[PDB]
Amino acid sequence: TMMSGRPGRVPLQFLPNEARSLPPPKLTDPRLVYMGFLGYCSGLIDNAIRRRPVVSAGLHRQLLYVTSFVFFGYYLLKRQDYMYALRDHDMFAYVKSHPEDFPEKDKKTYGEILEEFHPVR
Amino acid sequence: NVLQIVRDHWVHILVPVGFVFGCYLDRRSDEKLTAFRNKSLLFKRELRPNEEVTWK
Amino acid sequence: PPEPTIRLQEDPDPEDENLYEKNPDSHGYDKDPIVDLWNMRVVFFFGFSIVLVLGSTFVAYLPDYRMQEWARREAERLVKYREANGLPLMESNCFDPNKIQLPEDED
Amino acid sequence: LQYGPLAFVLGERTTRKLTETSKVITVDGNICSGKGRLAREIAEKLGLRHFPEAGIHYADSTTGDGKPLDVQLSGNCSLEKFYDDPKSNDGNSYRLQSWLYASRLLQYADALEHLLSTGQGVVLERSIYSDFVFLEAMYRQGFIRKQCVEHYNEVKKVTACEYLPPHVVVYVDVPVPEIQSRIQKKGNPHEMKITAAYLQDIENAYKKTFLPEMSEKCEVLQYSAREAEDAEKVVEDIEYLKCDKGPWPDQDDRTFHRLRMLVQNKLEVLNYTTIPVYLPEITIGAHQSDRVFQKFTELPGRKYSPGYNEDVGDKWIWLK
Amino acid sequence: PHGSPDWLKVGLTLGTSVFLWIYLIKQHKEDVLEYKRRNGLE
Amino acid sequence: MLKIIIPTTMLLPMTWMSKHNMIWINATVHSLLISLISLSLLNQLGENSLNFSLTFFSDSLSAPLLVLTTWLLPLMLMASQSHLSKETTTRKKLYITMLILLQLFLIMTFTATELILFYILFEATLVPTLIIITRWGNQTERLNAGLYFLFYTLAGSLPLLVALVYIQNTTGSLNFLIIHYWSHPLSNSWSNIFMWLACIMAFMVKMPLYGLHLWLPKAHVEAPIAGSMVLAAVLLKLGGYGMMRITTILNPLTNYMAYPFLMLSMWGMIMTSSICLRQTDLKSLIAYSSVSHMALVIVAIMIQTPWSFMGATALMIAHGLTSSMLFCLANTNYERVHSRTMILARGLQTLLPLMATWWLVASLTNLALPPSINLIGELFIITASFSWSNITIILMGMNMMITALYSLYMLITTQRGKYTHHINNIKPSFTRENALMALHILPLLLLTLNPKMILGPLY
Amino acid sequence: ARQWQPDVEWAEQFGGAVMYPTKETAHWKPPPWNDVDPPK
Amino acid sequence: MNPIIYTTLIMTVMSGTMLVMISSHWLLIWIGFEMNLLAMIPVLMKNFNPRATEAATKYFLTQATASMMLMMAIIINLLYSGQWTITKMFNPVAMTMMTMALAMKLGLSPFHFWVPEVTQGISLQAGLLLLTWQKLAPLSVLCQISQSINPNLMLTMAMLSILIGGWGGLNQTQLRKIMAYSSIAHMGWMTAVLPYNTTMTILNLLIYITMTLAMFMLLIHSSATTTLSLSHTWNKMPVITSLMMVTLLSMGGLPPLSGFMPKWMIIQEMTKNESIIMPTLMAMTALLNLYFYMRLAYSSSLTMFPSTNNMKMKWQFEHTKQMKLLPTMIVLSTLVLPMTPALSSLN
Ligand SMILES: CCCCCCCCCCCCCCCCCC(=O)OC[C@H](COP(=O)([O-])OCC(O)COP(=O)([O-])OC[C@@H](COC(=O)CCCCCCCCCCCCCCCCC)OC(=O)CCCCCCCCCCCCCCCCC)OC(=O)CCCCCCCCCCCCCCCCC
Ligand SMILES: CCCCCCCCCCCCCCCCC[C@@H](O)O[C@H](CO[C@H](O)CCCCCCCCCCCCCCC)COP(=O)(O)OCC[N+](C)(C)C
Ligand SMILES: CCCCCCCCCCCCCCCCC[C@@H](O)O[C@H](CO[C@H](O)CCCCCCCCCCCCCCC)COP(=O)(O)OCC[N+](C)(C)C
Ligand SMILES: CCCCCCCCCCCCCCCCC[C@@H](O)O[C@H](CO[C@H](O)CCCCCCCCCCCCCCC)COP(=O)(O)OCC[N+](C)(C)C
Ligand SMILES: CCCCCCCC/C=C\CCCCCCCC(=O)O[C@H](COC(=O)CCCCCCC/C=C/CCCCCCCC)COP(=O)(O)OCCN
Ligand SMILES: Nc1ncnc2c1ncn2[C@@H]1O[C@H](COP(=O)(O)OP(=O)(O)O)[C@@H](O)[C@H]1O
Repeated sequence: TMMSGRPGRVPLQFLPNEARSLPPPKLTDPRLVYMGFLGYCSGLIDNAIRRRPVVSAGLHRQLLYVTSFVFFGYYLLKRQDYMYALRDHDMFAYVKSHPEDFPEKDKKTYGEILEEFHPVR
Repeated sequence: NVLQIVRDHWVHILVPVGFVFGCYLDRRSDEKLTAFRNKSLLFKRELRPNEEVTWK
Repeated sequence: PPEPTIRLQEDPDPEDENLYEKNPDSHGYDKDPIVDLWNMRVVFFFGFSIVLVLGSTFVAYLPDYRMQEWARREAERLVKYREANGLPLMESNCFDPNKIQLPEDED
Repeated sequence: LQYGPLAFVLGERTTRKLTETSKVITVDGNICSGKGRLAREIAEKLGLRHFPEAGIHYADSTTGDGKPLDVQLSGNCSLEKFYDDPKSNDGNSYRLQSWLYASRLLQYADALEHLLSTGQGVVLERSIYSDFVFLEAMYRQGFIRKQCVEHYNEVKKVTACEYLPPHVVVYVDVPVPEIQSRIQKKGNPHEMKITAAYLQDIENAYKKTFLPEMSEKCEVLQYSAREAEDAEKVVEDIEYLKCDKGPWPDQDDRTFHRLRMLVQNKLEVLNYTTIPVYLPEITIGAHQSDRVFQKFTELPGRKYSPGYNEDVGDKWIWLK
Repeated sequence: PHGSPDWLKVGLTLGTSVFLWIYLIKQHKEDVLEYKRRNGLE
Repeated sequence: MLKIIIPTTMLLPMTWMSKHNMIWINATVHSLLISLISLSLLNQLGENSLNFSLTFFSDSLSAPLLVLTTWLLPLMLMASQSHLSKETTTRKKLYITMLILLQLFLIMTFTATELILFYILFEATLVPTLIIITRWGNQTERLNAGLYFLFYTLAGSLPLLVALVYIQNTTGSLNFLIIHYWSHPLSNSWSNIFMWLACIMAFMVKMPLYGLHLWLPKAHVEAPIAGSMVLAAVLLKLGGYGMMRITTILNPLTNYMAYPFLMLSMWGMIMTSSICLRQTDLKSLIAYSSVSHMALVIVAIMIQTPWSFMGATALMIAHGLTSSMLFCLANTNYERVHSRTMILARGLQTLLPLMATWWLVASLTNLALPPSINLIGELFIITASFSWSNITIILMGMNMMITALYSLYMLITTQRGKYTHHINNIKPSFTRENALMALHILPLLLLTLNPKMILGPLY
Repeated sequence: ARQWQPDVEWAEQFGGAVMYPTKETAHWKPPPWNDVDPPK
Repeated sequence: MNPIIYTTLIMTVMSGTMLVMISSHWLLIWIGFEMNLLAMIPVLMKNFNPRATEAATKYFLTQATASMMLMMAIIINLLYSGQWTITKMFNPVAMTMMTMALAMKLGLSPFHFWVPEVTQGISLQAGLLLLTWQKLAPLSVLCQISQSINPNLMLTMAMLSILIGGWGGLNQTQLRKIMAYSSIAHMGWMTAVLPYNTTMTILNLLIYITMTLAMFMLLIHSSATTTLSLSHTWNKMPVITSLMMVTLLSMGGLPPLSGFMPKWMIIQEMTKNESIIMPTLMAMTALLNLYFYMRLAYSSSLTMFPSTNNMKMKWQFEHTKQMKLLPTMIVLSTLVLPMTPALSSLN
């Protein structure tokens, strides 16, 4: 799935207008919480490299780390959800438009399917 | 002494809190798997007069 | 050869320290007697008293979710029924043959 | 605004600070002499900044609080033991020499930083140049091994190849009989044991190698004990001569920016003082290194950065 | 060295964090409202 | 399953926010409480499983391993308290952090409804063990040992990953439930043979298989006591658990492909039991005994009959407990004598009688004395092998005889005879060591009362 | 009684120009501490 | 040099790369490459020594030969179709000329010989720039024409690069040469998935740039260019050595570290195309990179090497200059595996 040449794709939009028809991620999203945790880890490592009390050196700086990570993670999650939604939409449209390439299998019960049996001895 | 041993024993409360949070999260994840509640052929049950869901 | 035979500046290897020396009743946990005693107490209480006894009693009285007595009662009533009706106890077929469609060979 | 590329970009230039009076100068003299007095007198007369001769705990005076640390945490060497037993088995002589060379490198870096940042010149005692003479003495008396002198030469080359030598050097000439008489007159028991052969070897090194090599790239003022008493004549000699043969006139504003970046950030100054050459006199095992590093960390204002130490009394930690 | 907590930097850091959080809360609100209006939920 | 995972994660901030002299107490208490909480996973069903969510599920094969993993951490902390006394607070906190991370990865590995998630955690366990071995080991060989313990593992595990993704590209899923319900036979093909090998070799190397066991003696001998305990008790069982999970897609090709591994295990158990008879190091002898027991478990899994699987589960649990106890006894001797040579300190019964009793009971469980769960697993596997082929009885009985021989040789050499005269620093046993020994041994003799808890899902 | 730590001889394994020295590469020399060669 | 001139040259290098990235005309892509090469040389020669001059002249010779080959490919493509737009080539010979030119620019085997020597000659900051920013333009061009490449040639060069990097890193004591061989191996990993998925190529490029930035900034912070110099860092900055060990573990591809994300994904992608043998060999060869990363970790943080007495003085000083993005680089290079599906952002 290369979508670079997909028709009606504005070159440098992070989020197209149609992406606004999708539900935005909740602020309590586990992925957003992981982004905030990554920001907190970055703050702790920054304190450690500078030889400052790791947990309680700069609260403003750690807060800024967490906030920036959460902000970028929110927008990244929106874009990721939009791209997966496009993939599903295109897949379903292609299956719909090419019925001869996706014929329906005849529903068959196990009562009349002969599976070879291999004993364990 | 209160407000003094707290500053020395605050860490102890964390593990117990985690256990409660994990139980809450397990129930919350259970709430997302109710697509077949009271719908399985084995346990198709007619609800009691004062019942909403068979299980939570 | 004015070399010192001292290849580098190194601390001598320290001798091991006996916990019984500075403190009899040492319990082998810590060199601080108070922390030592409380470490012994917490290990003994939460290991032998809480987990080992209460957990063992909890495992002993676990409800029958494996359905051993349930299967026994089902088999008891099923055997009572088949013995009363003269049915040949267990059948050799696990599924009814009427609802299986074999492929005709015509060989 | 801590000095960096941006300060250079906007306004910060040091060519305008140079007012033909800077004249980084150094004084060389035999053990126990008037060089200290002469250096100070030159410093007050010329308006320069005097730098007392670097000791074992010179670095202790510039970091944390200026008070010196323990011998085990700072230097791991002593001059008194070197005087008492120069042929020691634990290699105190070369460890002392290496620590003193590193201290002189740090002090030269500090002096260059002051001169480049303020425009005010400095006066120094024995610098990174002429620090080798003692080394040569220790080799000729047999106090140290040869591998020590190759290691010292390697470190000295890699370090001193990046700084500007002093404008004019002032050497006070003192004969050995009178140097020993002055040593006996001081009353220091440990200096009593300096053999005349050591002093004579030290003297030979300055004249044979140090004087001609600084004569061809700098200006030299040979003085005796009598003529070093009157600093007016010495100051007049400094004023009359003009430095035009050294590398200093060839320096310009960007090279000065590079040198000012180098003299700051003392870790890069001392970077090659710990090259991984394993000489038994100076290499330290992992266990002793770990124990001593742990001891150093536990010092009051040494666990964290200078502004982040609660036990010293730094406040507002959680907002810095 | 010997320096005070730079209240300009502290104020700027707190302001950036607060502005980003307020912007994020607003953006989520109009995102939810736009999704509901587009999909005809409410 | 989060009600166990979250407290194990909270063990880390609690460890790092503790006082300098409270880390061991807090870690031990809260790890014991986590073990007690995890003990409630033992209430399993006769039906499918405890499917908590899309990510984690529990099974009566997974539950005993989870409980043993949670129980091992307090014992590891008690064993590590002694030799870490002279070390800084930050480094001790780092050591406890490595142990906690190992427990977390093992817990998530044993539930791991996804095969790729199982692989990721099953390989994530590698890092803490390597750091523990190569950082807090004593001898100079530890680095070399670490290298072995690394590359062997990856040499087996890299093909598996490829196979795994290949399966999902054909089947469409790697969820264990979907795999079990939608399983299909493997045709006798070269491609299928190599898929079988890629699926099996990764778990074979960590049992370890007899030919592939070189890393184990090094890694177990050069590791600290906590490292040896976790390596012998839980980390060796990852291969058995993975084989028990993955053999569902390998039928009927297992019938042909099992022969070389069956021969390797049946002969290597004899070889390693014989090696134990001539060993100058206690830790190496215990490591080779572990190799023999895991060879028996490999045979059981390869036979793939109900009695085989029950015996293999029981033997895995029993071996974990017994080997941890044996390593702890060896370390108690070592911390006094500092030599780790079996012949040096002799006649320790006359100086340490209670420790001699602990040695006797550990040797008895290693000897598979009935009605211990060690013998329950041994006998179930032996009966299954006898049904598989009546000639296996010769090899199995020879292994039993040699096992008894080397266990009693180990007991007699160290505890009986005359004390060494020049050794005068044998101090009385501490309460910590005796408590550690009891906390190893009472669970075994108490599990022999309720065997169905450790007999697996085919009970 | 004490954990082993690398000594000087262990460290000198990693001090050559390359690892795994050969007869041809024996005469190679490690680069200068500062990446400057004498102009000769 | 003058900071103004240095900033101008850095922006000229970035503008050349940008010119390559935003243009649709082959002449403008060639011009961007020329601009990048022209402004890159003084950066390599910022600190004057004979070794830096030798590195710069070798780099110039290689890049100029590659540029001439690339222009030859452009002109042949124009000859067989009067097109200037960067798209499918339309000529078999032209594509090969283009592929070899871009392989020479990237440093892929068998055109790898210049990378270790140039990296060793130049300083650490120059090496950071050379190994991070100088791969964007050739890889972007390769992504644009990926539908044209012969898979046989690209896959051969990718496997050769992986093998050469793995084998050549085993023999190194110098840190810059280790980084160069690591970069060669990572380029080999990147170019093996171009025929199938350019998104995986970009993901591998981003992860590799993050890890390389973290490792170079750690090496600059603890100013070491040899193994033995790095072995002294624990006696001053043990936390730096711990971070470096974790970063090295990530660079070796161990789960659950970030470095496992690319190879895994790449392997996964290559399996969707019925390619089984090649990913297997690639992973087995990456074990060599892991071996020499582990040797570095043993020498740096997992064991305590002997120190010297003068180190005590270094205990009294702290770094004046700091990298703001170093903690973020470390975290992004070690702990982003849970965020793998975000690769749908077409990064
Ligand atoms: C699975 C996911 C879940 C788990 C996540 C795991 C990762 C999470 C954290 C990630 C990174 C964050 C922290 C890193 C910054 C470094 C900090 C540090 O150095 O430690 C010192 C610092 C304490 O020391 P200090 O007195 O402040 O200053 C002294 C110096 O800092 C230090 O003194 P020194 O420098 O003089 O001592 C020297 C020492 C110092 O050097 C170090 O220790 C550096 C630390 C290692 C670097 C980590 C690399 C980046 C992280 C990636 C980890 C990969 C994980 C994947 C699995 C593979 C495992 C490797 O270096 C050595 O000894 C070298 C030899 C050691 C052996 C080889 C090293 C092994 C490295 C593997 C470590 C992996 C786990 C680290 C756990 C966190 C460590 C604090 O530790 C801390 O306090 C920070 C811990 C975290 C704070 C938690 C606060 C939350 C608690 C309250 C809120 C409750 C939350 C729940 C809410 C509900 C409540 C109601
Ligand atoms: C010192 C000298 C001796 C003095 C003491 C004398 C007294 C000795 C008596 C004790 C031993 C004699 C054996 C007699 C056993 C009596 C109790 C037994 O019958 O109860 C067992 C019950 O106990 C449990 O089955 C076994 C305990 C489970 C052990 C769990 C381990 C604890 C957790 C520790 C961490 C885990 C580490 C290992 C990981 C795998 C079996 O009962 P069961 O017929 O079946 O059903 C229970 C009752 N029902 C019918 C209502 C259901
Ligand atoms: C070293 C420590 C232990 C490590 C692990 C050891 C375990 C690995 C053992 C591998 C298991 C078996 C591998 C192949 C089994 C196939 C059956 C074969 O042995 O029998 C004959 C196979 O014939 C020959 O073997 C053909 C191959 C000959 C080349 C093989 C090399 C022989 C020795 C190599 C062993 C080296 C192993 C280690 C490699 C690094 C039957 O021939 P045929 O009925 O017609 O074809 C059956 C296969 N079909 C049906 C799919 C077509
Ligand atoms: C290892 C961590 C790497 C993190 C990367 C750096 C993070 C800081 C970046 C700062 C913000 C970047 C956003 C840029 C703003 C506008 C974006 C716009 O210009 O580009 C769009 C697209 O932007 C990027 O594609 C999105 C970048 C997001 C990268 C994150 C995915 C990394 C994989 C998951 C690892 C976990 C990382 C998350 C933790 C921080 C449209 O691109 P388009 O012109 O149409 O086609 C070019 C690309 N093609 C050729 C492949 C088709
Ligand atoms: C302890 C160190 C052990 C090292 C690893 C040991 C395990 C070796 C197992 C093989 C490794 C790779 C196997 C591939 C992974 C499974 C993928 C698969 O099954 O797909 C096969 C692909 O099969 C292969 O490609 C196998 C090629 C193997 C090449 C590498 C050989 C490695 C050494 C071979 C001799 C030793 C084999 C057993 C060694 C056991 C360990 C000692 C069929 O797919 P298709 O071809 O697409 O469909 C058929 C129609 N075209
Ligand atoms: N590089 C060095 N090597 C050995 N000793 C040195 C070195 N530098 C200074 N010293 C010692 O410092 C001491 C004081 O120096 P000096 O100027 O001779 O005496 P004073 O301080 O009274 O003027 C002397 O005893 C000298 O030996």
